[PDB]
Amino acid sequence: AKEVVEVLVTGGRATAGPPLGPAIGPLGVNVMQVVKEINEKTKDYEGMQVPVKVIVDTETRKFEIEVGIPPTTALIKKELGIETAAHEPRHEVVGNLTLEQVIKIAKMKKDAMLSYTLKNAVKEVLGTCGSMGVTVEGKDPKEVQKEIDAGVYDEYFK
Amino acid sequence: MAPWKIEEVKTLKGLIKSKPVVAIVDMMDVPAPQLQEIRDKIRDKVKLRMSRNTLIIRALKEAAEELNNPKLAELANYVERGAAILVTDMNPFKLYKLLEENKSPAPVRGGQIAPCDIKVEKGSTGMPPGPFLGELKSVGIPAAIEKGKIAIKEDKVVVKKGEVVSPKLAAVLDRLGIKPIKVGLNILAVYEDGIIYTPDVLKVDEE
Amino acid sequence: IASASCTTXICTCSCSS
RNA sequence: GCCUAAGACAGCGGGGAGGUUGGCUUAGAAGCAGCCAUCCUUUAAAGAGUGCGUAACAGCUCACCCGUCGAGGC
Ligand SMILES: [Mg+2]
Ligand SMILES: [Mg+2]
Ligand SMILES: [Mg+2]
Ligand SMILES: [Mg+2]
Ligand SMILES: [Mg+2]
Ligand SMILES: [Mg+2]
Ligand SMILES: [Mg+2]
Ligand SMILES: [Mg+2]
Ligand SMILES: [Mg+2]
Ligand SMILES: [Mg+2]
Ligand SMILES: [Mg+2]
Ligand code: NA
Ligand code: NA
Ligand code: NA
Ligand code: NA
Repeated sequence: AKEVVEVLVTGGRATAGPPLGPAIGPLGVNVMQVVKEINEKTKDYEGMQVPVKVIVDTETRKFEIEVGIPPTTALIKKELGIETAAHEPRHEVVGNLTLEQVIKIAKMKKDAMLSYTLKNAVKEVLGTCGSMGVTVEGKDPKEVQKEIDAGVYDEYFK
Repeated sequence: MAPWKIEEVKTLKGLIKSKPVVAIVDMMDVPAPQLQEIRDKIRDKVKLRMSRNTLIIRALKEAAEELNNPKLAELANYVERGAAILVTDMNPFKLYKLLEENKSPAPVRGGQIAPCDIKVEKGSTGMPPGPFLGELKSVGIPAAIEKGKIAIKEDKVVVKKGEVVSPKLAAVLDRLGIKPIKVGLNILAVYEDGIIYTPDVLKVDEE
Repeated sequence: IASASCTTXICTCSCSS
């Protein structure tokens, strides 16, 4: 048979257990084999969570690896160069991004999002910041969101 | 006449009047992610709006009088089930194929039945011993342990078109990961140029 | 610190049984 | 008096989605141990979740929408 398994691993730091472990060893494949080559395709990606799909055949021995796109909270912390975000969101800053920065993230995740417009991908991303103690353009993001709608920025687009 | 309802009928009427072909589609049983996928893929080819069936019917009947068009009043006759308005420039037959293309297979569950034949294909099913064998008991799926792993005896027919799939004959098929029926936007009927096309007519192929 | 089929970070979990 | 045939209460069936396993914390902590936040998107609608549940996931449920029913509800 062929079974596909996705787990999110720390990029470069992938180990033989668990998260990857309970997810493959039932596929009758050797464990490190699908570990070396992960830390290969996620070298650049050091320290961050990233989705990894392992397409295994259980029959005749073989696997393959598809490195996916990191979650949004991840992409945010390495435009900030941080590892752990706020303990009390909206009670502390951590935590600042410029609107062009968020845009760059939005195009990366827009294709997995529901939003069919850039401006909506961005409003999404801003929402995630509201959960983390990050601010954009030096203000609460709930506000930047209002402004994109109010037609304040608008030049950063089209 | 809750104010939201008047504007609702207004919005529907706008759609109806706005394009040459008006279709009622059944939206029921389509899970949200598939529906989001589909709204996304046909977004620039069509407009699609779900509403209560009673309001879609006013909107059709009112639109009909404004346009002096008796046969899209007749379209209201087909508003049934999970009904939604879809309006476009595509001729109906192209619309039908566009929507058939975009359906998807899903588990059959308890009390509906067979669009086609189901069926179980054999070899290993992956599971360890357990209650699952004492689950292919009832169903007449012949089963035993082969190589320490659950396996069915046969490529059988448990069903055939026209008679009932048991409640738990279905949740067996679900755990087997079997997807016999297609789900998606299903056309109840389509109006264009003084004609109402029905699913019978829209189906016909080349012989 | 131990079990079979039971955690997320260290090393135990689940399986046959 | 207000809501209600442009569809009441109750039941039943379907949908109950995406960023996203929100941040933190934790061995784990994914709506549902705890702390903080509680936005945005597709929408007919759908809480950063009401209760079960699971080691965590899963699953069941509930809000919410649509259907069915058809005369009452506050
Ligand atoms: Mg998109
Ligand atoms: Mg009626
Ligand atoms: Mg009701
Ligand atoms: Mg229900
Ligand atoms: Mg349900
Ligand atoms: Mg976590
Ligand atoms: Mg939590
Ligand atoms: Mg869940
Ligand atoms: Mg829990
Ligand atoms: Mg909303
Ligand atoms: Mg009264
Ligand atoms: Na239906
Ligand atoms: Na999800
Ligand atoms: Na602990
Ligand atoms: Na949790």
